[PDB]
Amino acid sequence: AMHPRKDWYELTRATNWTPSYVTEEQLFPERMSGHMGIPLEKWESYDEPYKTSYPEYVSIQREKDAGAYSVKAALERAKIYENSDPGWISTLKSHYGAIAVGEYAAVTGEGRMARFSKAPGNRNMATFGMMDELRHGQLQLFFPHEYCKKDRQFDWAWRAYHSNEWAAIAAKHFFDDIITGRDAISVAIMLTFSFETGFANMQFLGLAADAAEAGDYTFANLISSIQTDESRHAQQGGPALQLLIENGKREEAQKKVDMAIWRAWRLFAVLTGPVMDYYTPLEDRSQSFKEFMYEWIIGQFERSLIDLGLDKPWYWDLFLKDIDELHHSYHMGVWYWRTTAWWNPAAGVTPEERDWLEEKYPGWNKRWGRCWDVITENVLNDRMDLVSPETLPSVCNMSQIPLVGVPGDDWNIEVFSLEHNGRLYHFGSEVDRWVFQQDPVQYQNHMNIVDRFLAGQIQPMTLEGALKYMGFQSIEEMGKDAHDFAWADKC
Amino acid sequence: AMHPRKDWYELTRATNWTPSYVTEEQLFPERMSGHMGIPLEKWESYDEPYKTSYPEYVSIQREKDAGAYSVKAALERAKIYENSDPGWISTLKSHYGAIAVGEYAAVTGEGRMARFSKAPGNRNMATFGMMDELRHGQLQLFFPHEYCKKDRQFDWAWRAYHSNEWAAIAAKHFFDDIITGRDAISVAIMLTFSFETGFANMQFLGLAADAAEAGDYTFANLISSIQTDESRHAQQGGPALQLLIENGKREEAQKKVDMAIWRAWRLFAVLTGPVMDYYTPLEDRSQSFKEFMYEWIIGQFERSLIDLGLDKPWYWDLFLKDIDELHHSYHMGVWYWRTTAWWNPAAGVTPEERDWLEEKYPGWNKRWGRCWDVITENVLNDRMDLVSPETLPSVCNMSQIPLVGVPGDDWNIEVFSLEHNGRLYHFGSEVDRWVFQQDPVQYQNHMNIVDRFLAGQIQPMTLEGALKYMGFQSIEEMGKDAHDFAWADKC
Amino acid sequence: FESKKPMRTWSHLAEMRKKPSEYDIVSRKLHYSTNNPDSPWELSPDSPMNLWYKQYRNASPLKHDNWDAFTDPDQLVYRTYNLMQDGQESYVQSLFDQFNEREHDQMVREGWEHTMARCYSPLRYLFHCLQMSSAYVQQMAPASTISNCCILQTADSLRWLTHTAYRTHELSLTYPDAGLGEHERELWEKEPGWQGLRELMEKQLTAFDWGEAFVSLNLVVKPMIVESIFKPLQQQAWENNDTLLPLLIDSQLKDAERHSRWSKALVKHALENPDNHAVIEGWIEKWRPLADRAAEAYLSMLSS
Amino acid sequence: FESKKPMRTWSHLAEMRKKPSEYDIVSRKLHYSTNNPDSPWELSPDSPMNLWYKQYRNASPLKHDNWDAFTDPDQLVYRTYNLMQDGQESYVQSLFDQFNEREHDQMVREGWEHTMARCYSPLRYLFHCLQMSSAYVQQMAPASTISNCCILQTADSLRWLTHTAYRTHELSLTYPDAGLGEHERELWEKEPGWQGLRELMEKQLTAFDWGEAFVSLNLVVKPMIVESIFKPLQQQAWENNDTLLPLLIDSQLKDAERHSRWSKALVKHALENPDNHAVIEGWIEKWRPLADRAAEAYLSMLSS
Amino acid sequence: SAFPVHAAFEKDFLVQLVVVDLNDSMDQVAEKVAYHCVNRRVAPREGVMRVRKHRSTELFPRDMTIAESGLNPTEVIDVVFEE
Amino acid sequence: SAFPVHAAFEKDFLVQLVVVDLNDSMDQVAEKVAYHCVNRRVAPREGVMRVRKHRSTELFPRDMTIAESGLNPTEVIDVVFEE
Amino acid sequence: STLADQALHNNNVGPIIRAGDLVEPVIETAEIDNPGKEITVEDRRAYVRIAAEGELILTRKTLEEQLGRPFNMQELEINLASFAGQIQADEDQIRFYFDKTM
Amino acid sequence: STLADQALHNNNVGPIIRAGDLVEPVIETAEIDNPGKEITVEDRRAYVRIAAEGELILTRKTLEEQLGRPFNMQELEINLASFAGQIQADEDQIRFYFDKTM
Ligand SMILES: [Cl-]
Ligand SMILES: [Cl-]
Ligand SMILES: [Fe+3]
Ligand SMILES: [Fe+3]
Ligand SMILES: [Fe+3]
Ligand SMILES: [Fe+3]
Repeated sequence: AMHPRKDWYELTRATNWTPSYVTEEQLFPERMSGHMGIPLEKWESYDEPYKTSYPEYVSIQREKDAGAYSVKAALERAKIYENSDPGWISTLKSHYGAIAVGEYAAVTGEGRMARFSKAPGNRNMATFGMMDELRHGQLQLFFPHEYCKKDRQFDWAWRAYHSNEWAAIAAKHFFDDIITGRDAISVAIMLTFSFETGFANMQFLGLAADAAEAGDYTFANLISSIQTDESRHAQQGGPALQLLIENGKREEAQKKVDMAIWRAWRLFAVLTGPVMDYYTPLEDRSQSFKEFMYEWIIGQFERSLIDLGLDKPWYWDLFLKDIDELHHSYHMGVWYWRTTAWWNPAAGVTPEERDWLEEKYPGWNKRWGRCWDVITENVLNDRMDLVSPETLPSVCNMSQIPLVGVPGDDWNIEVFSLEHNGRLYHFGSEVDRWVFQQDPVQYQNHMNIVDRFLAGQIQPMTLEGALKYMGFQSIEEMGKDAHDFAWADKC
Repeated sequence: AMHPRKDWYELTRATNWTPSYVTEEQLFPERMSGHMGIPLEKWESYDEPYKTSYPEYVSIQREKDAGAYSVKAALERAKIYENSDPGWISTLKSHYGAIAVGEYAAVTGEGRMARFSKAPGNRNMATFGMMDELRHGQLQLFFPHEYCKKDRQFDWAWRAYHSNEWAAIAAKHFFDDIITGRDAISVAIMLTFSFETGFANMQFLGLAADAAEAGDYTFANLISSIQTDESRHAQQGGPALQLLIENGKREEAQKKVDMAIWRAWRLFAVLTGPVMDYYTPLEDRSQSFKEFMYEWIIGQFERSLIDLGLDKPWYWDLFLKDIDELHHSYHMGVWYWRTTAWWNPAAGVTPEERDWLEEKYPGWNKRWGRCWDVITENVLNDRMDLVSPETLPSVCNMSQIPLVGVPGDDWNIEVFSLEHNGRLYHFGSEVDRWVFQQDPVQYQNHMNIVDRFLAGQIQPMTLEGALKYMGFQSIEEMGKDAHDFAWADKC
Repeated sequence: FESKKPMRTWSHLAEMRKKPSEYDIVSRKLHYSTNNPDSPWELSPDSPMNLWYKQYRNASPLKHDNWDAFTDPDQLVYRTYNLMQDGQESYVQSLFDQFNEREHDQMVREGWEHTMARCYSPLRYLFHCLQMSSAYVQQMAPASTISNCCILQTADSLRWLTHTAYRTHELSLTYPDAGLGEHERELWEKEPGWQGLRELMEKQLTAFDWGEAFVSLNLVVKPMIVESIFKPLQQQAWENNDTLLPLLIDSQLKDAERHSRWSKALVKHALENPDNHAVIEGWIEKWRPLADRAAEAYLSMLSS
Repeated sequence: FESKKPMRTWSHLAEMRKKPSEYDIVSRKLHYSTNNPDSPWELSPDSPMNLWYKQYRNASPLKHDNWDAFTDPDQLVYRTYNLMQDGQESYVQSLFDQFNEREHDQMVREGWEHTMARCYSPLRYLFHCLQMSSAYVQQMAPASTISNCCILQTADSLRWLTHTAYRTHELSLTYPDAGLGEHERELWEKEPGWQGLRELMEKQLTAFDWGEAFVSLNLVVKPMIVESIFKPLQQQAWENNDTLLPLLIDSQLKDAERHSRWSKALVKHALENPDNHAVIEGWIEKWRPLADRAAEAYLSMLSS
Repeated sequence: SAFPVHAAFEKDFLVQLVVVDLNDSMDQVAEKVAYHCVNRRVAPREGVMRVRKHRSTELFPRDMTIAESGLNPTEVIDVVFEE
Repeated sequence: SAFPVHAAFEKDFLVQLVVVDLNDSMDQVAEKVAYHCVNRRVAPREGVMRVRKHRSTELFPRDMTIAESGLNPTEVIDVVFEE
Repeated sequence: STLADQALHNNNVGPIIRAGDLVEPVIETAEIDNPGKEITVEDRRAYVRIAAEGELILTRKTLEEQLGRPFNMQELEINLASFAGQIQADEDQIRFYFDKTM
Repeated sequence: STLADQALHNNNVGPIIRAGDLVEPVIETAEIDNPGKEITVEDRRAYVRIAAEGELILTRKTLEEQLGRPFNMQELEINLASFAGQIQADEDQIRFYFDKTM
């Protein structure tokens, strides 16, 4: 006979002891552990609500991968690369580039907890977390690898994080701030309550809906399998948060979660926003970006945070306005500066698409539509010099993404600036400035790509010099219009 | 350490012994064993060239099914049922109906060998054969079962072999003659060298090519996985055939293989021929039926039989002419008598299709095209009474399929009749008559469905009475034109 | 013809109150050869195989009006059998690997290699006879749910045969002068301790009625093998410092118990017809003496 | 910008003469944090974690110009690790099931439950320390191929912890008055035979240089556990009629040998740089006395 | 009374069961067969329809009855046009 | 000499780096910014382009130079049309 | 805003099941095991969002019945891509729930 | 006929590999392990027909190299949907071959 997990589980996490040959603070230094002075014994009440154990883990994960790889093998010849819309192919290129090696970095956030958390159940769940993120990094390298032979842009599934390309710096600044650059308990509440139960659901399930509509079942099946692991290891957050609140650290926990949500928001507005509302073919848009935000981030995620005892973030109303506006401008920035991307952005502004945009975002045509009108008329008249840039956008010193606002008939743009230690910084929101001021030692001597350009680090100091600095190795690798401007024929 | 299969394999088949308490002929009665008087000791040289062993079998087959079922699960929502052409859906309905419970019957042909073959390696390979055919029957029931809720015609995946529907009788007469109705050594050479290395490749790999073109990867992936098992257990044939030739039974072996190939040919001409050249959408026809026949049956299968020591069958030239002609008439019969089928035949005679038919079969339009001209003009003029039959086709007393010939400008039809024991039989070829005369006790008192109709067994003696006799349980179950005659708009 | 809507499952299952299981969907009511009493198979009604089936299936004294309603108590399908047995067989193959690393066979009591050569390695003939016999009950049984249990039992018999082949070879590498892998046929044919078993199986293999075949195989022969061969070998292995054979036999006994479970469920189903009690008991009494003699002769060889 | 055609694999692999393997594709050159010496992470260059990495990775005395070229000799990836370990772990869980059916624990020599409570069940603390420690080497190592070996070793440490937890609970069901599952923390904290090991691990867990952490853990602590804990427990189990513990430990030793194999390959790679011989030997000599003392104290407790 | 034959009509693709009458003339037999073929799968044409034993050379006289002909029930006939 | 500013042009969607010259007039600054915006993403229009500190109310005089203005390198300006 | 307030002030809990063989069995299980609750289903093709107000239980026994094959509770993680609510999970069932009423 | 005679009078042998991850590795293995032979490939999407004249060998070692992961010979049956020629198969290789020359 076998004995049921409930009867031996407590022994698997009965692993705290009172150190004697080194001190408690030597074994769990605050800078790596983040215990905020809470004594060891208090962490023993930590109770992960989504458990697993070693024999079940290896059996269950063996099955998850057998399915994911079988589906991929059975569909190699479904012609996705060949029959897919190029906007869809660009969605794959930007996802794998922005995510694969960041997943592998996430192994280190889980490892930080496995070694430095004072809660024994957190150290074990984070051990499975390490394994899960290894899975995620390896799957999201293996899957795009077959397309290296089709298109050098797929090299960026591996290369992006090794580059200084601007969107890669935005991803790394986010990942390194929330996952690899902080103590264990900060990872436990920041990573789980920004990406893992929040925006991961946009990029791995909202996008899976669009992938299924687009007939790309290898990808939909992959990313939804990945999210099944997330939904287990993210449940390390709740008990950590509860323990902080119980031990008088509510203020600190709220601030960390508020900071992480906003940081994740800005990165996924540039990644996921243009994918959902422009690159994905119109017929395949299951919901708009805003509708998916209201389902996943407002309806599910934020409601869960309130249930666990946090308040709505202070910037709630700013955030709601941003969901209506920000990604439309980020899309326009990525498209106009497409040569700086490793994917080929789709403009997404044929008349039928603009009708959908107007339905999903009333007022769109009198705002962003004004800019696209200029662009469209230039393409129709073959004034292509006017559809490519000759300078750089100004970039946020927090999110590392261009400073934008609402264009057109009720133009409104605001940069939130800050002098600090003799330097002038610029941010794209009140919140981004607020994040900096919470922890300047984390950020203060970081230089964004435009800071580097102005400081002589990018030679020659030209657009072409910046592209070379960004790590492009051939003309083919730089972004172009997904459809080679064939869309203007519909205009 | 583990010891390699080559070093212990011989002990797994060292299982012949000299009986003492019953006689050799009592233990292996000729009527069940088919040893043709060849003494036990001679069968010990039987050496299966595609081996497996129990631990490898269960591990390898666990993996095969995990893939097949994962693919099915990942694609439930690919809209095949919903977005597929109805000719394609009819292909699924006729395949599962004609095959699933016949696969389960094949367990009994393998069991016949597992118990009654004198060759020890054949008894073990046939044990894996039993397991493989169980797999095949269970997969091809489980896969169509989800579509029962869409369409009562999918009930026939289970029901067909329990009916007296005419195509089900054709399938059962073939299966029961070649697989369940004969001694072990007859199964060893008849089943392996007609269906398993021959026509199975048409229905399970040629059709998989068309399924993949049609975007039905659940089905393509399923049937090609099934054929991987066939390609192993069919290799029980070669050593049996070799042993017969070595022991002076070449004549008998050649006759059995010649008989089985022709029987399989007639059944797969009615199943597979209309699927490949008419039901499958034109854009999805990887090759024509004849091209697939020349690849699989002539180029691969028949060449293998010559290599193993047999001659081309005596009816070679008749067979080659049949490949150009027979299935065009069988298609026309199944379509005109569609109400007697459990699937909805597609006519497949839009102008673009007729151009392809003319390219693949020069002269088609002056032959079958003449009949389709009449039919097409009746549909265009809404004379629909003239597109449904009011009598039964005459049916072969061997294949159980309508008696056909070449219509139109060089009309040629021949029925090969035979008086035997006071009864008049009719056959659709010289070969079918020859098969009967080889073994009349196998066939002589069988009555085909038209024999039964004329003998008072089908009441009332009308088309509607015959349909009820055929086991239709609702109006929805009877075949109709796949496209509700929408094709005539292209005419 | 009336109009009818689609059904959620096969027409033969659509009256079930429960949702049909994987087992129900893929296992039930598949033998079309029982539909027409005068023509099992779609051939001349007096074809040789039709006459065989009319004599040895349809005319069996063991009778039931709904054999198809029989249910494997384990509800195994091909998919779940291979999952289960890949687990068990992986476990056995891992035992073989580790016990070989430890040189287990070198440490058995003096002479045990001779007992294994005489009493264990010829079991490959016995187990193959169970394989042949189970395949016969498969092909004759009057319901696909019964035949499926038999297919899986045929495969388990070959599992046991293959264990025996592997271990016979492996033992011969440590003990090359005991006839291991060399004399088993002669022992099966000529050694007295095997002759009860060989007579039992040669006669059982020629019992062609499906019901008699089932009862003789599964209610008489196979329970005897458990009580008088498997368990006594475990006991002898314990006395002789063979710690592998008891673990191997415990895995084979899980299969044997499973065969007993489905058999007993078939007997329970059969006994809904009061006439079947006498028919089953009659066959048990007919075959028990041959099985008892086989057991006694084997046990006298094992203890000699 | 020149024009270049697509490559058959990643740009960093495209000069390989061999076709890249699954292992190469998914494992190699993934730590972007080693690219910029003054900014491991994409933050202020003097952020706290950047300072940690510059001190304890970049500044380690163990140096190589191409740590990324290190190759796991087993070439394991997540997929093949779970295949391998589902096999081994299924096998162990099947042993647990069968030995429990046989009431193994009832038949151990008188008093063995007390030896297990003192010397075996507190191993869950030791194994968790190996888990924590391996996770530290993972997060600090200067190449993703090195870190991957460490992730898998962290998971194996938790495998061993979980075996120990399961067996501690199970043994307590037969022997409820030995403190099993109740006193292990106090033994780990206060029993002399555990104090050498506890001192060793508390100090090893505070060795933050990546190279020192690796050498102390994998070249000193873990080989000591093999020679002085695992193997002596197998021997004591043999003397005390515990036939389960030697089989369980043999499975754990397969993992331990694998940890040794990759470690030794890393040492071989390191030694391409002649300066590393002195650095590795220095750390081995620094940590060996604490490891020797830990072994002696444990062994005196085990034999008492 | 009912007399079943199997009939092959010129330019059609198959043989069908057609039930004729013992006292039908060959003309009447031809018309009963034509009903199931002409304007269904065979183009109508001018000319005289004739009946023969399958693949025979000799035609039955038009006014000959099926009883007079010596045909047996379920034998195969062709219906063809006078050349 | 080179003087980098970050500039937001009226009705555009972003702030861009524009390198102007220390002795450029506000008129010249406006034209250098317009080059990267007008007829690219912003419709041309009649009117006078004016420069201000970002979100400021006060406009710099048209003939004022960047040296005279008190702006520092990398400060944010808006370029807007006289109301 | 009104739209956002309404979206946030929900008490919906329950599983998000990825496309595959667990979708219909989980919907059915949710209905059977929560007979006092209205079960809502939003089908997004790649996943299905299944919810009830306040609490939604899935028992292993019912799910095994509805799936039609042997099933352990832990296996649900193969197809549980996300969930609304807090979770409590054991060998017998999974409970999705909220502590607060919004 | 001429077309049929030519089709029958071939000496092509080799594997038919079903769509999946073994297609390219088997093509490559066939080329490497039969360096004196022209390897022909017919791609029918659901399967690929790979052939050489008279004999075609696939060794386990080469196939493992080309597949890029650990591989046993028996596993090829997961993807070996058919083959031309006679077969001889062992733990080290599979040989497709003909005895006769047609
Ligand atoms: Cl472009
Ligand atoms: Cl119709
Ligand atoms: Fe992840
Ligand atoms: Fe994660
Ligand atoms: Fe089959
Ligand atoms: Fe078969």
